[PDB]
Amino acid sequence: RPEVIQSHSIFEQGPAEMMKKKGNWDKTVDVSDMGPSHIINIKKEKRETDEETKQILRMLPKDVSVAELLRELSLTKEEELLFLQLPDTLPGQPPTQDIAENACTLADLTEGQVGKLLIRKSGRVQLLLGKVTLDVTMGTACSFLQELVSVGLGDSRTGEMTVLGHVKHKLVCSPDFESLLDHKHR
Amino acid sequence: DDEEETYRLWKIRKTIMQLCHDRGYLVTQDELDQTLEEFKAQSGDKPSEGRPRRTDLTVLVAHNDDPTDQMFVFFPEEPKVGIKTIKVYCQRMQEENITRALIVVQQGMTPSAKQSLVDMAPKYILEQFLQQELLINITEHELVPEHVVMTKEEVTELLARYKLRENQLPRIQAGDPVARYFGIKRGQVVKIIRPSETAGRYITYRLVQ
Amino acid sequence: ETLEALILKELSVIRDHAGSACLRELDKSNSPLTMALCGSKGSFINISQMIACVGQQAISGSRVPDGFENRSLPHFEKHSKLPAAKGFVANSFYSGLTPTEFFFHTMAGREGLVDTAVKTAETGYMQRRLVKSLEDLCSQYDLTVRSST
Amino acid sequence: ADFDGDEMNLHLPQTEEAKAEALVLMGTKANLVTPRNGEPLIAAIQDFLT
Amino acid sequence: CSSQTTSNTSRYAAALYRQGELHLTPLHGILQLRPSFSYLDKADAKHREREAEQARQRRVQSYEFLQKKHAEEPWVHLHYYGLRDSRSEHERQYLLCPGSSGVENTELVKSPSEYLMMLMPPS
Amino acid sequence: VGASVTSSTHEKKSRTNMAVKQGRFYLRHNTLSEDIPIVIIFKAMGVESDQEIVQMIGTEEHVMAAFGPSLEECQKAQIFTQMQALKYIGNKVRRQKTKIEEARELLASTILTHVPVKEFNFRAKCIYTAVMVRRVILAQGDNKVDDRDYYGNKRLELAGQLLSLLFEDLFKKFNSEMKKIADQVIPKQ
Amino acid sequence: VIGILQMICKTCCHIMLSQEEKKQFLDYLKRPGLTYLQKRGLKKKISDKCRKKNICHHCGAFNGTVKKCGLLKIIHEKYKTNKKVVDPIVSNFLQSFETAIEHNKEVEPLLGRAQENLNPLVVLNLFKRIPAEDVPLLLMNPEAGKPSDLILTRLLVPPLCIRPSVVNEDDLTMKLTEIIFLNDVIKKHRISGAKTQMIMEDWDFLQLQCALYINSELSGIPLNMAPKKWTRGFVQRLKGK
Amino acid sequence: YISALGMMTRISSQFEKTRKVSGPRSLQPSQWGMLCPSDTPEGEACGLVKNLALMTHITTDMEDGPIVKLASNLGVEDVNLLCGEELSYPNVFLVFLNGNILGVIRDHKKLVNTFRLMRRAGYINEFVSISTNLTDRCVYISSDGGRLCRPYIIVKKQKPAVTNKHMEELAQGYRNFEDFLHESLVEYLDVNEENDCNIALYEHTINKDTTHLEIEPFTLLGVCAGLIPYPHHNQSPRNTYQCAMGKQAMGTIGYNQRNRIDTLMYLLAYPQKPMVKTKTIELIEFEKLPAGQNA
Amino acid sequence: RMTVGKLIELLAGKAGVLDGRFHYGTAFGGSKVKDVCEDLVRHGYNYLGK
Amino acid sequence: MLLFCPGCGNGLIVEEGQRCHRFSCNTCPYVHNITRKVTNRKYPKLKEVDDVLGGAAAWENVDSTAESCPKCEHPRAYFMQLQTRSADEPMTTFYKCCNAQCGHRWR
Amino acid sequence: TEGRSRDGGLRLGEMERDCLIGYGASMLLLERLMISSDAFEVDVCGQCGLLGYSGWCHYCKSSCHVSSLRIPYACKLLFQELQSMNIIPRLKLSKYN
Amino acid sequence: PGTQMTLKTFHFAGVASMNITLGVPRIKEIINASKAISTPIITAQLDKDDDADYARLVKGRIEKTLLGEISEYIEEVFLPDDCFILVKLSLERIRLLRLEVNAETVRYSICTSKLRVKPGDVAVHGEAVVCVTPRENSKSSMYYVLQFLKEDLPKVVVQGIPEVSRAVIHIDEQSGKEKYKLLVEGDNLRAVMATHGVKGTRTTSNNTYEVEKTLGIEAARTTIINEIQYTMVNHGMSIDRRHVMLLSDLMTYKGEVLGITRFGLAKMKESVLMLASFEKTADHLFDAAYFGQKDSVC
Ligand SMILES: [Mg+2]
Ligand SMILES: [Zn+2]
Ligand SMILES: [Zn+2]
Ligand SMILES: [Zn+2]
Repeated sequence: RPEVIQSHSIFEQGPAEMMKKKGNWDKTVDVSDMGPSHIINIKKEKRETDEETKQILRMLPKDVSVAELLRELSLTKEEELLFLQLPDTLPGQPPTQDIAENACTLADLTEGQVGKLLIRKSGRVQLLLGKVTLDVTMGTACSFLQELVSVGLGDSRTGEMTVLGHVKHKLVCSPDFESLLDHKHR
Repeated sequence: DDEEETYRLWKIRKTIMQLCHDRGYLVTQDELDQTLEEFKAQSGDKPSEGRPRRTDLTVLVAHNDDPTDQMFVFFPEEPKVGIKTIKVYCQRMQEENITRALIVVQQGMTPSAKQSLVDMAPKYILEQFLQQELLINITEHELVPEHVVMTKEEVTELLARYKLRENQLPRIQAGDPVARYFGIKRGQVVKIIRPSETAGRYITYRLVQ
Repeated sequence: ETLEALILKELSVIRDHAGSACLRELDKSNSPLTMALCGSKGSFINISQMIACVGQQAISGSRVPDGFENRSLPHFEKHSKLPAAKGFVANSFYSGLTPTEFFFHTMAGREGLVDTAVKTAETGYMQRRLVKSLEDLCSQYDLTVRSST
Repeated sequence: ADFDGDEMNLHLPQTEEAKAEALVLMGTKANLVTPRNGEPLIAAIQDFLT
Repeated sequence: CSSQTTSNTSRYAAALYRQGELHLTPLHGILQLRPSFSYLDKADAKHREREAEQARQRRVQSYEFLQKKHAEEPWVHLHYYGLRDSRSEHERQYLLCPGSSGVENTELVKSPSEYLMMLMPPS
Repeated sequence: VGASVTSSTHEKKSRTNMAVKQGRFYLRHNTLSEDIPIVIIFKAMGVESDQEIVQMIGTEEHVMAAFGPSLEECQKAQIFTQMQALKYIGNKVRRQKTKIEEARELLASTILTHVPVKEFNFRAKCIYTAVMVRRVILAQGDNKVDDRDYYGNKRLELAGQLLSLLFEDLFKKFNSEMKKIADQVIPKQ
Repeated sequence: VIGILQMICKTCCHIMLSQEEKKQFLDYLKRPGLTYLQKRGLKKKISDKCRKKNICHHCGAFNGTVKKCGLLKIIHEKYKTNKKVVDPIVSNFLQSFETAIEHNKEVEPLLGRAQENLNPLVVLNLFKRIPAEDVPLLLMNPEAGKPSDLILTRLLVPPLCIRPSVVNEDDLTMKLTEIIFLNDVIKKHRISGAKTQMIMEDWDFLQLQCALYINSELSGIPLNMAPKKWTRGFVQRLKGK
Repeated sequence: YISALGMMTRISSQFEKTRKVSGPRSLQPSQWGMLCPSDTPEGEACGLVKNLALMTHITTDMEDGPIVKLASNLGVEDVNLLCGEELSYPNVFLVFLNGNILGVIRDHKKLVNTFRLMRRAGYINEFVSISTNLTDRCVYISSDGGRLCRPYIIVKKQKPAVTNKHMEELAQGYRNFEDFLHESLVEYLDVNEENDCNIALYEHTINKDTTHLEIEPFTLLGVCAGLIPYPHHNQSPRNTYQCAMGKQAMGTIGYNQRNRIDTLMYLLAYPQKPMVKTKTIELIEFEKLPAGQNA
Repeated sequence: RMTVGKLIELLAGKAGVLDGRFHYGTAFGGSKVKDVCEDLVRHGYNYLGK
Repeated sequence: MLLFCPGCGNGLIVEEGQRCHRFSCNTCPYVHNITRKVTNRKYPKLKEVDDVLGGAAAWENVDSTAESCPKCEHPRAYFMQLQTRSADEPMTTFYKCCNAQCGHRWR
Repeated sequence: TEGRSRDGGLRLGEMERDCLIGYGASMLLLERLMISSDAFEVDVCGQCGLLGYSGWCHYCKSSCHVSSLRIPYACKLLFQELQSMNIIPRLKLSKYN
Repeated sequence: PGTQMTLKTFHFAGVASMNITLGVPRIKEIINASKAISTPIITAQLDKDDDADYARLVKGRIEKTLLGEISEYIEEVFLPDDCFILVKLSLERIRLLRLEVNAETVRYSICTSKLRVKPGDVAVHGEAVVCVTPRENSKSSMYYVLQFLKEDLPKVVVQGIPEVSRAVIHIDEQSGKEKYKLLVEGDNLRAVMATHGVKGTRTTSNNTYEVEKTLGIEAARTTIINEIQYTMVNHGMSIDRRHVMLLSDLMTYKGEVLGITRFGLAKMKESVLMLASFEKTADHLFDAAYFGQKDSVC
């Protein structure tokens, strides 16, 4: 091992370093795309973060309920799948179900128009439902795959399964508590 | 580089030579005040100089009492001195017919030779110093009062004065850096002259164990 | 730290000058002044605190650390750094302290009591070891000093 | 001492040798100066200085 | 393999967007899927086989008891149809419930003063 | 640095820790023989997917950069299935089908007990442990140690709350003796 | 006791040294002004210089390391197998367990754990034969005593003047009473010719009580007979604030 | 008398002088208005034995039923419906109840506001506290008893909730304390919740932000320390020593003191009541059983 | 010791006795020395106690 | 930076067993050959280079310009600077003065 | 004794013991700590160097080599317990010239 | 005086930094003469103080400097045929540091305790970049060993003398003459004076053990006295020098420095009863009887 060393500190050529590098790592052999060596560009590995699954190329944004629904209506007009959550109990009451105060669930109502959604100035969003209104808020974001499916139990021995589409967004409902207290003081 | 190593070589030569003078061996004053440029004049640059030989010195003799008593100074090159090298040194010593010799190590020296370094012969003894230590002569350090060795008659008179038995005096360890500097053996005595807070001085004596 | 160094320097300047001013105003034949000058009881700090201004309270030689999240007490804004919030005191003992100054003052004061309590044991242990180690020696008639041996 | 309610011990030796020894080495008149550095301890205190 | 998330799925709803109108459907269940790893266990089992007045009952708390309980229920096999299949678009029609655009719903008669006391019953 | 929780409820007081002795994270509790690398516990609960672990802990560059080392040792080990991890913990069980179920039950009922679990669906317990790791890793960014003097973390007992326990104990003891006497007397006397 | 039994040859109860070395140490001990700290230093020196010798130069006997095999239990590692060539001594020793292996099947798996165990009778009857000239090398003042009195077989009892009528009686009185009680029962019960295992267990319990009669601070006792309260041993009343 | 009364409020400590750590002895700003600043025994116990302030409360265990039910509606999201990556965003917050995890929420601010509005109205027991923590992105809820409380006047839009009319009504005897609690005029806070407030010490210092207001600052000091006149004109140790020396004065014990037989009892022949008295002296009736003579 | 608390107590007491008033010494409050001084001078003692 | 299998979500290692190095899984036969280059490391760790050139070291790093003190301005404290911790971590500049019997060293 | 209900008498704690050494006095601390605290007398047999009683050495069955000596009681108690542990201090004495 | 200690503030020589042990803990640490102590300080004098020659740089030549920023970026170099590990140098910035490190010096530095990486395994392609080649060790080691090979930027083991740190401001008021000095935090006295270019003869340390080991007992006792007198004066009380002179004279008379501890006392003193009177009272007796020693009473 060499003991006598004379170091250097005069300004070196940065381009010389960059060219040394270039000659050391830029001698591409990517033309070796042989049979055992193809890679499907859709079949890469992935990042720890879904939002940036782009470590090698070929060579989430903030939003609000009013903006998303306005975008949905305006820039496109096809059909979308939405997943949403309601308050534990709906404002209605059981429809002649002979009742413990069982919660009025969506599953226990007849079909047809159930209400309206209203968007106000300043972008505030509410849901009109009978004599009351429920608040709506954009849920926690999602980045991993969610698939909507319908399971057909056509027979006790076997059935059928057909896909319907993927889910992109979530919505959260809420009671407007302060409105309830203002309507009914305590 | 090749300038710092030469500076080291000049410094170690200066300090070791000072120690030789202090122990009282033969030495020439003109070499005491040898300059670094003088060292370059008398010895070439580091790349042209050979460590294991160039500095070897044996001119000093005990002219103080016996000019015929030659002494030898060696400077190995390897970071850790090996058994074969000390065997070469000991055969060269036997050829020269001397009693003792000094060895300067760069970084260390092998454990088997560590063990051998105590039992070569009753008539022969060897003394090893680190390059790092020798770089500075402790005798000149501000925190080291002057030590002086004295003859047996002086200790006789001293022990007679205070009515003491020799084993009552304060001790000084054999491995003490100053004790190593003076190369004194067990059972000798050392005078110290502590520089007072004022013009006065206090004398105290220590025994080497 | 620079800001701390500046603030403490400025607060210290405040207390010195105010106290100075009071001693100029102070009349001869005053009692505290008389007791201070001859040194029987007091010091010029005490007559300054009673009359002019109680200085910056210090805990471990530093301003009072935050106790809640990013403040000393809820009565002050988050990350507040004005002198009053970090423990300075502006009222004298003659004119009385306010609730927040009084609390900070107590915080500083209790450290003295705690220190005196802690001192008890360690110092005695040191002394006991030391006198034990040294007790034997004596000064002989020869002017030497010798152990028992 | 501080006269705010402290207490103090008293001993009486039972020999003539010990009497003489306590008076000579330990007396007050022979202990005006502390051995740490030789300064006087037994001096006037508050309200005599004033 | 699938792992269930929650027992009650009433409060959740799936809705499909359409221009000027929204259609909602209750979910029968939400489930989460994972890649299976049991084949390593099968390999390990193959390697192993190649190598070679009762006390108060507490089985209610033992894992294999639940495994046995699940094992009682028979399997069913399902035919599959991907989203590319127009069968999916045929099934899609079921989402848009027919009816008049403006309907006065019979239910939801409770006024807000009531609504507070149903979702917050007396303590 | 390290983290711990005093998991205490009406039944018993228990306590779990974490260690960063080497840089890799280990889980440590008194009834096992020695501390165990954390990824093993995670797999044993049923989060075997490495992606699932790293997503659970976090996505930001420094957090998983620092977390990285705590799994290499595991892939040196052959712990690739829930069964393998559970067997390993079984071998490390200590006492004052042992190989399989005893470890499963011990995990489910004695580790972070205050977190409830019923059907062996450990998901709630996984999330909690993931929070516990993220706290300690990020705690090294700034030395904001939780001072134990903040009076928000103190609780005061009282006369009744004390005497409740003592009567509890005495009543249990009274019943157990009645039980003991009942067994001894009737069948033989 | 363990120091000395590690410095003694079991075959012939001699100190394992060469004559030149023996003379060298004897010269060291001759030196005048021997000091207590020097005694400690030379105790360490002799321990180090004699532990190196693995065979008895006087009779060629190979002896193993003696080690504390358990709490208040000592064993001699003479009959130890080694990773190197199997020693003839262990080769002849191990083969002697044939009858035990035949009768009981747990002997064979642990036939190699059989070593030379040491007990007060064996030890005492070994040191009673020690030549006198070895005693000074063992840092024993022969006027102070001899190795046989080092192992105890008889105990004093302190005079009443140091124990009050009420500590009801002092722990010492209770300790002495329980020791004698055990002594009487064990003698008559061994005269009854009972089982081996529990006779020696009584022996161990006796030894344990004697140990506690000196020192009350021992904490190695198993759980199932661990003491449940503090008691004052001699060291407790001599030491402490 | 002061000795017996003071003792009832004494607080011990489990640390029990094990060793020196320079820890609990120091006074901490988190005691503000819960424990007396001056009343701590001198000596080695300094800072390990403490006493309560004049106006304080201790809480007890609650139902835990309604609290989770309410939370389940305000948009708390269940953990087990989502994967692990969600904890990493800068906009979700973890909701804890009694140190047990409850769910993931977005827009925490709205949840806290509604919860506080709900508690004031009366649907959640007043001794339930909810506070936010920004650094770790969590919001805590607790219901276990044993923690400490204080009543503060509410402040909204730079005006106090309580008005002169109310004080006249209370003086006339129309209303009582519980009324102020129900009308959402005053509410209990704790150490964990007052970390997220801005108390106003007096009227003049109210500003845009302040949410609450102190009922009376002089209620910081405990019972024993109420005896000092002008306690805020003294150096601090001088206040501490008096607390630990008014426990020993010789006074009167009670009206049955003549019938009692007791191990040791000191009475004072001709006691007198003070001529400069605190208000606490009135509240604890001290001047009915005096302990000194005007020199 | 800086117990200005006691120097105020004595003045307030003195001014209270001379007209049957009890005074207050509340923490962070109490009668102000300013007003008490005027009440002394109404009775003829020096307005600062000495 | 970590790599994981699309097929099984587990960490990927790099190996060579053919003409070209590949990322591969140790649980499933997924493999991805690396025909090109990537530019992000794990930021490795070696300790502080303090005294490799201690004392009166090589003279090649002489420089012309230097600052001066505000007090005495004697001729001997020519500039130096140094670094704090790591590649993305900052640098720090200090000024130190050493004749005798003092302690001066500015930041 | 110690208490005030019982009789008392204060303690010469170890700090005072150093104080008395410090001045350089010698009879004072002897008096304070042996004459007036636990003064006591015993006898010993010079031949065997161990204590006996009443000028009769029970060990030696003789009365010739016996002698009397003054010694603090606590020290005597120390010799007994140490002998009780078989740690025999065989003390050696001579004329007091 | 230790009893009189009040633990006064603003003892940081007027800069609120350089936190060295002081007070009763400091006196304790001297008396115990522990071979290891907290917050050691060493000091040196070069030749001259102020502005523009021969003095400053040496400080950067010996204090803490991580490999760190000398590489502006650290990034991978994979290539289908193989991969290696490379480090860039910030040469322009190194001249800003003006420490004389360079590609060859670091190349010499590596292979020191670094998994026996051979010189051939490391190559220099330019003064700005150096690279190292992986290898398999087979001791829990494979081709993927890279992860453990990540041993280059802040912390594994390094070239130079370790156990050094940084010192800070200490101004003076006595401007009548120009006087300035270099402080060093660390516990290696021997090497720091062994450096080329330093007035070694006037270097000092506050580590009592270090001076003894390197200079001798006379140097040791002079440090003991200096430290006690210094510590005492800072706290404001006064002790005549003769008292400390005797303390150090006793502490350092047997040949080596001995702390006033149970171990030390047992070393110096011999009496069985005295030792049993102070500490470890329950152990010596059995030993003493074992040696059968006879003791005087003096
Ligand atoms: Mg007093
Ligand atoms: Zn033999
Ligand atoms: Zn895999
Ligand atoms: Zn006799």
